[PDB]
Amino acid sequence: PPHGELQYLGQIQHILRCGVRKDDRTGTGTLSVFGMQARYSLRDEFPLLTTKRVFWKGVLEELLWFIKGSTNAKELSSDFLDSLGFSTREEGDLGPVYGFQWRHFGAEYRDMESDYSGQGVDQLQRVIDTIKTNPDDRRIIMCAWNPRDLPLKALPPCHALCQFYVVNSELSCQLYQRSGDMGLGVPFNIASYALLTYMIAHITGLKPGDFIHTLGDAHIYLNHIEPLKIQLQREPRPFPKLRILRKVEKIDDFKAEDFQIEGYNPHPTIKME
Amino acid sequence: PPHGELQYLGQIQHILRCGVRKDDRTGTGTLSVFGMQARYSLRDEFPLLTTKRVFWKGVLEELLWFIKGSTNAKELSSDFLDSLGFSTREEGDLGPVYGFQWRHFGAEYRDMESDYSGQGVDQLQRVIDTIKTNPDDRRIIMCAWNPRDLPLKALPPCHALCQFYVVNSELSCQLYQRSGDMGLGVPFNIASYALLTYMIAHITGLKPGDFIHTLGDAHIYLNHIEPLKIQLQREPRPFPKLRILRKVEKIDDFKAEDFQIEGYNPHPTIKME
Repeated sequence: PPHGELQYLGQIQHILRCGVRKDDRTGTGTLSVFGMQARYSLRDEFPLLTTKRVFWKGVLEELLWFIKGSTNAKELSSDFLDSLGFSTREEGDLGPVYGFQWRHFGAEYRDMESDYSGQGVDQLQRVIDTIKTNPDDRRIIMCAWNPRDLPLKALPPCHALCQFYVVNSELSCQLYQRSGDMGLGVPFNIASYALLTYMIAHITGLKPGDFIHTLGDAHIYLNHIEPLKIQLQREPRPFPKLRILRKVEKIDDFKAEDFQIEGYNPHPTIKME
Repeated sequence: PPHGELQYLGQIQHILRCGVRKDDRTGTGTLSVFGMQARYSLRDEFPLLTTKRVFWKGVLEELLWFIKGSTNAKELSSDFLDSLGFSTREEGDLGPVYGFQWRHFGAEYRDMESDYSGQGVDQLQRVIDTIKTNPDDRRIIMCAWNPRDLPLKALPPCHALCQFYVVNSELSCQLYQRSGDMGLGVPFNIASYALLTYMIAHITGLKPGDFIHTLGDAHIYLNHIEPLKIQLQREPRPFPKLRILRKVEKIDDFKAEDFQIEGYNPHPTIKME
């Protein structure tokens, strides 16, 4: 069949030709198209894009930090409007944001060192438990918020929702994001949610199926246009494979050493602002 | 261009050929495909499907009842697991469900006659106010839940989310539904959300743009297969137009008499179980 990366490349070309000028939050310019979708097979391959080298180590590390439900920024290695707090900012305490919503949804916060077991909804364990109790369920949904929106009394809408789906012993995932930065964020997020799907499939005894990526405001930042035009002239190479190196029981038991990318052979890194 | 209804027809054909057998909640069989998307222009036309006659009066009446935030079933004209309550069931009091979430999101309920002004989040007025204060916003999102899931302490996931989008004086809408009954529900919901978009555009001084319809579990009930095969042999006729008959100021001021479908020329009704 056609290489899955051709979808990404085709969407890039479509925004370049048919996108309309639209400003983002900071009043920076984009070309924008509303509503897009692409399907990447996860069967016997892994959609780490090859037309530029994607920062796989960052993908994997950040996903593990999310799964941990961590609110300590230092734990990551070592859009600055997310502001609040004096000495708390200093410590690297980010407040009740990111994976704190995946694992402790709606739990009253204390500090990043506080022990939140059993506080709030564990959206991720909920999804895994449902896959096990009722694989046919059409409600296998987890949501994630932008920290910026998180007054949260406000009933703020999600930034992204992942719906999982099970048929014939295969697990599929659809990510809906309200906006997608096509040049920087989108290649990263394809790897990240395809990884999440691989991890969930592993622990629930299923095979990965498809990753479907859906966007609302799919945009290209104006200064990404020239690099993206160049990237478009490159020919995708066969996707690599992802290997899980031992049998893992619980989602919290994965560590970066359990994962191996094989046959990854990308074009060179492109630096985008 | 190709008639927009060809997308619907093409999705129907794809589920017939490539859908996999999957059971729904009641253990009734479907053919199912996970992840689909279609774009219907709302510019100078209205996507009331023509390959069977769609119940336009029902579409319009139900949408108005939702916009009213009504929990009185009698107010509609005159999946029975949504159960709870003795004399409350009798009165036609449905509890805090449907448009009660659009207009009074998270408000503690009393009874269907109770006066809830200013209680809970008004998701619909929120969306309209944002279109007016910041048309560029990527957070113009309203959500809707299946009444069945609404313990609601449970932080249950939405059944559907609508994201709105504004560029060049045009309002677009993307509906993401976690599951879509392609034979019965989907033609109805295309009309319903395209109508909602028309109404919102009218009051915010914008022109309708696109309606994008995205699904998670897109399915065909087994007993809809023969009628759908027949419907597929029919040639779409040009979409009709929708006319708003007077200038309307507030979303709550629309009534069924303000709307007129023109040039609607469908194939005959198909009865589907």
